[PDB]
Amino acid sequence: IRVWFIKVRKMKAIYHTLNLCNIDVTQKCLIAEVWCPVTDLDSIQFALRR
Amino acid sequence: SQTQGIQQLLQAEKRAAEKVADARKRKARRLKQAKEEAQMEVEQYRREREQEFQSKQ
Repeated sequence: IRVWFIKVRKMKAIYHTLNLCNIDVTQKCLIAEVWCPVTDLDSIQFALRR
Repeated sequence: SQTQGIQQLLQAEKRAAEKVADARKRKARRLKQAKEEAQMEVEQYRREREQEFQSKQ
């Protein structure tokens, strides 16, 4: 039950994050206007590679 | 990036809309085109069977 909980709740958070987005009128991509630290950007793009 | 969204959007919109209209009118013309071609081919076959009937005579 506990791992079921952790999976379900992190899934909830993921979907909430998707809810905070911008759906284009036709384009299937989402355009964000967000923040980002500068010093760790290499690890951020590494996570994008992940 | 803001400029691009309207370029590609306009391209896709025009393409899809004119394709739908093109298919509609293509069927609309094919209606009578098939009708008249079939009529002419039938009449030719009629004369052919007249000639066959002359041979049978």
